[PDB]
Amino acid sequence: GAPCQVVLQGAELNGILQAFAPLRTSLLDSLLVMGDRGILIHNTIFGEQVFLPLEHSQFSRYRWRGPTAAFLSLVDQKRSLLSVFRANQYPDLRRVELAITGQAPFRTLVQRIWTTTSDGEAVELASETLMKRELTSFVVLVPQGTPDVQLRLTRPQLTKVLNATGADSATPTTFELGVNGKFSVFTTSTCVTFAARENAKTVYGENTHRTFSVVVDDCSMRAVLRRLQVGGGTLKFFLTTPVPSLCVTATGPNAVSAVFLLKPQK
Amino acid sequence: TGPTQRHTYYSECDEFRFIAPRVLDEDAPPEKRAGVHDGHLKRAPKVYCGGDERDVLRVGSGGFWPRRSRLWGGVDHAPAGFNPTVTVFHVYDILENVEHAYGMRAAQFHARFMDAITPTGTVITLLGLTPEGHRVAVHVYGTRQYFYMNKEEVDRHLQCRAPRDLCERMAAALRESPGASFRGISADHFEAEVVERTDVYYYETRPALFYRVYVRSGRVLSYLCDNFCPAIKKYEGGVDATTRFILDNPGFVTFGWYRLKPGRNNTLAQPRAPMAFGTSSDVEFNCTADNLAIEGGMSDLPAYKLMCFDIECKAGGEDELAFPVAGHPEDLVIQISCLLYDLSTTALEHVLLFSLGSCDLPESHLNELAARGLPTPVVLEFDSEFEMLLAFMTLVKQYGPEFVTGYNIINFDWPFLLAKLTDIYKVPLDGYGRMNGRGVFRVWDIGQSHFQKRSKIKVNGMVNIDMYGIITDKIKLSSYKLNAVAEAVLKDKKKDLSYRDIPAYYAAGPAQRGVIGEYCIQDSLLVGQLFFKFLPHLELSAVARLAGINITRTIYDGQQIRVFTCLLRLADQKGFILPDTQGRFGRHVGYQGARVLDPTSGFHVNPVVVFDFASLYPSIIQAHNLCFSTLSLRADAVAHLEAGKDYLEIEVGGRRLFFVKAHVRESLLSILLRDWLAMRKQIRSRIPQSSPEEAVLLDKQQAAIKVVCNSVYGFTGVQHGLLPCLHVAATVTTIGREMLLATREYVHARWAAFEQLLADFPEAADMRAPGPYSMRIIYGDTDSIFVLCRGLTAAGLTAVGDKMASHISRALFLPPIKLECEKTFTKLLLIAKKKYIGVIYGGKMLIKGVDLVRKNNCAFINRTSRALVDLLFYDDTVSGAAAALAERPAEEWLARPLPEGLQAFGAVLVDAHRRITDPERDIQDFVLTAELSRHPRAYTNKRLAHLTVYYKLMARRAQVPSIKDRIPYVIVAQTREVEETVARLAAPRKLLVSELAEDPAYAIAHGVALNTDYYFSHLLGAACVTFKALFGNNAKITESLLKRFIPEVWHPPDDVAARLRTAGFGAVGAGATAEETRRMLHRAFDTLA
DNA sequence: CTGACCTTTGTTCTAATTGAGTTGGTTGGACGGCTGCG
DNA sequence: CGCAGCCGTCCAACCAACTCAATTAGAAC
Ligand SMILES: Nc1ncnc2c1ncn2[C@H]1C[C@H](O)[C@@H](COP(=O)(O)OP(=O)(O)OP(=O)(O)O)O1
Ligand SMILES: [Mg+2]
Ligand SMILES: [Mg+2]
Repeated sequence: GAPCQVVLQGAELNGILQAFAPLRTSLLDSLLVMGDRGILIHNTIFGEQVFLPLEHSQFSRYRWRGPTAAFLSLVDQKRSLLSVFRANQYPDLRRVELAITGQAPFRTLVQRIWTTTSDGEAVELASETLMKRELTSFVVLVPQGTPDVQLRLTRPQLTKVLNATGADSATPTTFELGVNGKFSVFTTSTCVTFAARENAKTVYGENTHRTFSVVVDDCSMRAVLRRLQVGGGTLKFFLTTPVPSLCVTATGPNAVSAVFLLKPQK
Repeated sequence: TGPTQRHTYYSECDEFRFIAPRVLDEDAPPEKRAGVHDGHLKRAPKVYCGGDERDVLRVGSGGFWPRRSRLWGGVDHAPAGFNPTVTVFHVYDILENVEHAYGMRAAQFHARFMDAITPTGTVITLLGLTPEGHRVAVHVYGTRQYFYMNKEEVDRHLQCRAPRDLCERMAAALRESPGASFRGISADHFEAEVVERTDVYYYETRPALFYRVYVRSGRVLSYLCDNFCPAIKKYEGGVDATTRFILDNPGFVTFGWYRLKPGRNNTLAQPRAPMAFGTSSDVEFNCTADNLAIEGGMSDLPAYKLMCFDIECKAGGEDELAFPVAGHPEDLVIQISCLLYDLSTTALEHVLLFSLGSCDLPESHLNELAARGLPTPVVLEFDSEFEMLLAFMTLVKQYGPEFVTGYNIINFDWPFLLAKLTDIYKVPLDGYGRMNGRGVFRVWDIGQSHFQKRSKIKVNGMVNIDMYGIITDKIKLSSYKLNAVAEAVLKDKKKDLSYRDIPAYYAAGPAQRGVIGEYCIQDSLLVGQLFFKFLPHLELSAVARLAGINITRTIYDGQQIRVFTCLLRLADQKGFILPDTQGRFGRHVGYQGARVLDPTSGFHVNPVVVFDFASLYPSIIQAHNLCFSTLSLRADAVAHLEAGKDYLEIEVGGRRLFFVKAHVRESLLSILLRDWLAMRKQIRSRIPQSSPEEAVLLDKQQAAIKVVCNSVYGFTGVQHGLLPCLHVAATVTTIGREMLLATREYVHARWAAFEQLLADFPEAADMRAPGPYSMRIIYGDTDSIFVLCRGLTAAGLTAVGDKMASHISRALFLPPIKLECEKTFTKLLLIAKKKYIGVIYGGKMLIKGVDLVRKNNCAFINRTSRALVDLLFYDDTVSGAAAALAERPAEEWLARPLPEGLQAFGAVLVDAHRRITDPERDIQDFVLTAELSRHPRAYTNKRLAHLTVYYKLMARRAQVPSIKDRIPYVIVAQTREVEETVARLAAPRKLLVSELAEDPAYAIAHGVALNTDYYFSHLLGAACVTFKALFGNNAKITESLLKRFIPEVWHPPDDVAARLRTAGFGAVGAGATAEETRRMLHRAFDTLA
């Protein structure tokens, strides 16, 4: 019974919620994808890609079987299975469970929810039981490979780098890491700088050896990074591809990540 | 000298407007082939036929079409010594005209007739045929119209002192009219007598003295009613002279067999001399009503002739492919088909094709016609439009068809013809009916008028029956194009020719003009088959006889006039007169109607018995003696009668009303109903001996007579009608409401336990099914209740139901009220008020109210919905699973998989979602329709799909729909060209449904794509509203559960992929092997985290 | 001794569509308070 | 001890969803 089971007992639940609390009804509408390795949540925000990898490590019991499965988070296109992890959607939550059943396409997922009610006991939040069917086919496009460079922006200097970005669509913006490791992010109007090393000027870094400068045409970057309450985060760069990209992930053991397409401006 | 009155039709013509296509000049230059000639030409109009040539207006030996005409111009063409004896004749039509003695000096009329029209009088002309096939007109002298006014009132107001004074004061009023159109009117043009009568309106109304005033002209009567002494109430001033003739001579009829007889002092009918004939007839007679009697024995029709005709038109302007408009000189009638039938025999006798330009019918068409034993077509060839149209009208006059039919001839064919004949050529139409001049020949469109139910045609002696009218009343279809009707009713596919195709066929030469000819002939042959299936003239003449009105009014002039004329017959012979009270003329209802019980929605798998009252509202009028004449609004009126024994007292709309019982005074409405109820019985009496096709025809005739009986109730309910009485109407509905509730309470008291039922019906014992016994009303509308009979078997409930109905009826109500047991369901889906689907104990499926049987919806969604219904009702696995859903509250199914037996139900929806996307989709399956209910300007909400399509058609100069036509449309996908178009014409906007509507022909021609999202959401919509009843009537839950059947799919957009592929290989799921899938997910997590 | 034209059975009901108004929720910006650093 | 910056809280704005009303088609009776 239930060939696939995934469980979040209280010991592990807070491991998810600590990553999910910064999310404020921002990720509620998302695709799920499942295999042996855990859950991947995915959504587009203001026209740019966001991902949350929830590794099977973060779970108290886990089993996967057969091919990967994918599900949209909404039910009735109104309620959502991700709701459990939002703020105090429910005041208490002793555990939550995903179970997947059936075969090939047309597998059936149920999400089951239990709450402490004092009295030394927990009971089903039965009316809130969610039932969703695997989508028959999907394409999802997901990132790969080792990043070229990483910078570890703590919350204050993340905020400064973020505030220095432009707006609308006309205005330019560029990320830089030049020789001596200045991390001199700038626009034609505004400029900042941070001392990359492989006092409060410094950004701790990896693979900073490689030096570059690159513009971004993407609007709303900061809007996305606020919707997500980004409590600081590492920036890691992908530069070997014919179109480069910058991935921003929150600082922590598990994190939401957002991937921004850079210009192929060499 | 010539005839006593001038003939106004053309018998000679030396000069005319010549208009014809230049492409008929076969040896003209290519540059000269376009457009039309238009100029005057001085020669006699000609016709060509088979190498021979004749003048159109000549009568003699070698004619090209048949003739039933005696006179032509002033010449007589009967053989010498022609003089048939007339005894019996059949009348099909009646005319009213005014004759003046001075205009008739030279006609050798006997003195008795001259006295009746001195100085002027109305003459009533019976039109008909002898059993030897001679056309006859009998002119009846001596009928006068009249009205009444209260004597005391008239005396007070005018200070009159003798009847002669009132005649002098009326003559004064006429003389002093503005326009002075009554010169010469004198007191002797009027006669006034004092009589005793009673106003028909309430029981306590006393008889009084009235002047009855005879008038020699209806034009005079009209003026007096409108304008003379407006403070004084007038009675029966709206009754025409025909009605006076029919009602004052008991037994006389507007359709049927008469004979001539000696009259009051042994007077005899006088034969007219041919130069004194008023009409196109073989023989004419002058007589008075004393010289006529009805012939009871004779019932068969004589050898009347029916013409079935169709026209074809060619636009001639710069856009060859615009629809033709009759007011444009260059948009011409090019062909007319004309088929002549003997109505006594059903046989087709002639097939005539009129053709502008030469026309050679294809040999295949001729061989086909010969194989069916039909007459060989005669093709008549003309050089110009005028010559062809004159010829067609000449045929209509010289052959004189008593009946004329066609398909959509009232909206298109006759209007197009008459426009050309009136506006382009200046031909007077008043001589082209039966009369030789001064007769009616008109069409009335609906137009801007708020009132008119329909368009109408009147041609003075000619019964027009448009089969488009007939068919729309008898078969329910989304389209009424003739090919769709032919498929549905006659069961054969005609090929069809579009107006876009005709201009290219026409220009190609004689053979292709022959192809057009074949299409016209085939069309006319189909219309003939439809005519002789439905036989409308027999149904219409039966009603005409009973109502006392002529057959043309029976076709066109509504229900109220039928009821009014019947009431007038009875009123007169009881001493009542009917007030006119109609000197003038809100949007809401006048009174409370029927009670509909709140349905116990659900799927019911126990037997359900339906009880319904036979002829409810008529039976209430009869049972409780309801009438104008039996009503009182005062208690002092009934003070001398005994309560309950002599009168009903009833509260109706917050007033205490009283209706006297039949032993105190019979209801005129009660008596009126007897004939119509009898007529309906006589039809239904014939159903069980009739064939499977006859039975369907008889059922529709039956239902039309029911409409007349119910319109007697309706008549009383018409604010601003001919004789309103909202007290009577509201009483009927009140009593109906009481009876419905009484019937429910009876059933719930009498048979609560099986013991009680077995005590009333000992046969019940064999009928007991295993569970608990219950009998409970789960629904009912107006005059029927639905009793759920769990614990009893369907097999016996039919028999037991008849006995229950009898019992209830005899317990509760007064005859003629009869509750009947109509049918038993074995399964029933009560969806909502007026919406349910069920299976009758035989196996037959019945469907009421749901979109599956409404004409608006497309064939794709209908066929799919029918498939879902068939699974619920006839698949045991599905029916069982559907019955299981009721064991849980509806919302519990949101959190649980459904009973497994609903597999096939879900499979039908997934197939529909597949098929709807296929490129080989037939657009015709996606056509929606709505009626244009009114003139497009009269709509308040203007954002409607059918109105969108209406204006598009108008701007593209396509055929514009008529009012009351159904308009087909499809919903197109919003490609950006749509946003551009609609924004441009009006002034991320998601367009409304009404802005995506489009003509199906345009959408085909321009390869426009259908809106798959609209159609599939509308399909789920239909399913949802029909199956909410299986889930507690909750539409939101039903919608959600139905969506769980559908295959969901998700992808990134195309350009989004075109970017992302550059960096980040999305092999997740489809697009890679399961191995590559797990590989890429591993590849991704470990770098994204 | 001469002209004409308006018409015409009832009420009850569901559902789709369109348009307007209301309600709720979430996010973003500004201002104040508290803590840390000079 | 004073000033400046950062964080938290409250209020307003903006956008979407739902509700209600009126019109219309079209049926059932
Ligand atoms: N077209 C209508 N116009 C006016 N009233 C109508 C019409 N149809 C039905 N009604 C009213 C009056 C009817 O007496 C009543 C019940 O109708 P219904 O049962 O359909 O027919 P009926 O009882 O008059 O004849 P029968 O039951 O034999 O068919 O509803
Ligand atoms: Mg036609
Ligand atoms: Mg009935």
